[PDB]
Amino acid sequence: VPVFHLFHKLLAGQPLPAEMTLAQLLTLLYDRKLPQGYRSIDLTVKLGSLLETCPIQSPLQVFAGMGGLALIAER
Amino acid sequence: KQLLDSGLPSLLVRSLASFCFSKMPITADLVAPILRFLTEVGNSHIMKD
Repeated sequence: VPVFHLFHKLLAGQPLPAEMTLAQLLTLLYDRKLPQGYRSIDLTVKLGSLLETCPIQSPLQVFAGMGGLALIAER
Repeated sequence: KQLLDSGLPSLLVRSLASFCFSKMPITADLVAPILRFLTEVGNSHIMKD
């Protein structure tokens, strides 16, 4: 099929779904013991269920995790 | 790996803290270039750690 499937070195043999967002991909890679805060994501394009993975914690959630937003309304 | 072992980033970050409370002396005209140096070298996850 003349379509493009994206791959990753760590998730070898499993083409990624086209509907996945990048946050889920970061979650999957960090599950695969990829070093934290890596500079890039090395995907490979090759011609021709994981959507449930939780998106990674954005900085706002981390700030709101320890009730940081409570101080915001105080000022 | 050997950039941090030379102690230059550690030498810099101490000078940043010394200047902020207002050895290599730092003027206000040099803080931004070395902050940009820290940001640029920070692409590697080793620096982020």
